[PDB]
Amino acid sequence: KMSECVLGQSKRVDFCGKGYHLMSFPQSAPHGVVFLHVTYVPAQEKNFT
Amino acid sequence: KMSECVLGQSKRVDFCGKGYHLMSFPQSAPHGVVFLHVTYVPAQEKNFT
Ligand SMILES: *[C@@H]1O[C@H](CO)[C@@H](O[C@@H]2O[C@H](CO)[C@@H](O)[C@H](O)[C@H]2NC(C)=O)[C@H](O)[C@H]1NC(C)=O
Ligand SMILES: *[C@@H]1O[C@H](CO)[C@@H](O[C@@H]2O[C@H](CO)[C@@H](O)[C@H](O)[C@H]2NC(C)=O)[C@H](O)[C@H]1NC(C)=O
Repeated sequence: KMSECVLGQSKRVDFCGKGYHLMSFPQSAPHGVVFLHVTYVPAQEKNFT
Repeated sequence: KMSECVLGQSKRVDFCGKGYHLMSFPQSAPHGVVFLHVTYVPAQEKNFT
């Protein structure tokens, strides 16, 4: 995830958060790592022919 | 990796070597496999407005 979510933009569904992946920022934790996933989510659909 | 690095071109970051993946060639090793990763690396940048 560090390489594919933070050092690039992924197309893998659900791999880098929910929505269309834009970017990620790492944060450190005591024995691990926390990823902040930024995604694009569409809203307010309308009907068309 | 045999499927995704050798039988195709991957966009996965750092999965098929360092740089932009072009192609890979397998070699047999005793009890293992060796991947020769061919990558594209840019060089000699200039700055512009
Ligand atoms: C697009 O049109 C359809 C109907 O063709 C709308 O469907 C409605 O759906 C609600 C539930 O969400 C039902 O209670 C209504 O009875 C439906 N209407 C009809 C006329 O069947 C749908 O809501 C429309 N989509 C948008 C985004 O407005
Ligand atoms: C593009 O311009 C930037 C400055 O805007 C260059 O960075 C400077 O590089 C010199 C030489 O290494 C350093 O002494 C300066 O401290 C740098 N400035 C800053 C603000 O970091 C950069 O090297 C230029 N790129 C190229 C290819 O020439």
